[PDB]
Amino acid sequence: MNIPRFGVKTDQEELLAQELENLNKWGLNIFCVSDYAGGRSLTCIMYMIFQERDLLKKFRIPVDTMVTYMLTLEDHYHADVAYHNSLHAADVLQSTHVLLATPALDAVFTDLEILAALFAAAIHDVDHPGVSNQFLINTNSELALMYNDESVLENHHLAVGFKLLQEDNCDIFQNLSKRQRQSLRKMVIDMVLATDMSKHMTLLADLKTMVETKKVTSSGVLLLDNYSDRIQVLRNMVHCADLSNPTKPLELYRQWTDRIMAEFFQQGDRERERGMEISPMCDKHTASVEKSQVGFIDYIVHPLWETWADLVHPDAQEILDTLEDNRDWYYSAI
Ligand SMILES: O=C(O)c1ccc(-c2cc3cccnc3c(-c3cccc([N+](=O)[O-])c3)n2)cc1
Ligand SMILES: [Mg+2]
Ligand SMILES: [Zn+2]
Repeated sequence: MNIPRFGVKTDQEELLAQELENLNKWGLNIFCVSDYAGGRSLTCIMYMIFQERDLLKKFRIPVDTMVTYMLTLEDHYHADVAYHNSLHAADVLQSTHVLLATPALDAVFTDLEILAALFAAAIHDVDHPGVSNQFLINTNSELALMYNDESVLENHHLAVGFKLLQEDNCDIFQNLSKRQRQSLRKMVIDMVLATDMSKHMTLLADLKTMVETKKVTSSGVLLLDNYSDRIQVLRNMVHCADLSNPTKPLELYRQWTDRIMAEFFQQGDRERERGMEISPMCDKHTASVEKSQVGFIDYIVHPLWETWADLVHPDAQEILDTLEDNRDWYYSAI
């Protein structure tokens, strides 16, 4: 097969090249990347991030195998879902790619731990049906039964992400050793399960505790001596990336917000149709986009990021400021 310059076919290679100069920046505009990448934002951004970090050479990942898996992974995100489609995956991946390069964590993680984190981010919402875990539980769906109503979607994302490695020429980990494959899998399972919003409060509580006894070197670089601390940082890193929409430039944040509300509202219309209790913020007849974001930032997003900023101080001060600015805008927009 053919491997394009930026991993995917494009009729606007120059505009795409232009946007990709921001690959390692929080400011990257994934929406434009998607437009130029013909909708293959995940395959493109992932291809570029792996080249950027020299991961193909580092783990002896055949390039055609990488692109085949990525195309397959992206193909398994639902285009008919407003928010949880491949664009969200590409964004969380790209965001994680940036957070991994934070000064406070320089030289902290191995290439394998880095590989695991990016893979986790890329597959964290694959095959998402566009409805919450509770909806699946309330409808007695096959998935909820399969996973005992516990982290239903998250368990499914993991099962799919790993299963797709078995389609023709899709095993990107074929050349890793057995111990590396098992370590990677353990870390990935840990990170994706941590994206289940019902674990948010506990996660944040444990993160604050960790920040309390935070260890640093002379340069100000975090000191993570044991696996426990490294994976805890990685769990929270992916979680933050998953909830980074409010920390991005207002122009992008607003687009992300319209997508999530559209997905929520459709779940609500369906719950109404089936005579089900309408989930929080899913009733378009009463829910407010602006009101919801202010609350979301006030009680979920700002507390999380404020703690993250604390952990890698002062690396995320700018991100925090933007979040507060966006909070101000939505509040005044009410
Ligand atoms: O169960 C899940 O897997 C899940 C649930 C909610 C969100 C989510 C994403 C947002 C992205 C951008 C702005 N808002 C998002 C919100 C959200 C929007 C308004 C209010 C709240 N909230 O928690 O109050 C949350 N929720 C993602 C995943
Ligand atoms: Mg999810
Ligand atoms: Zn997500």
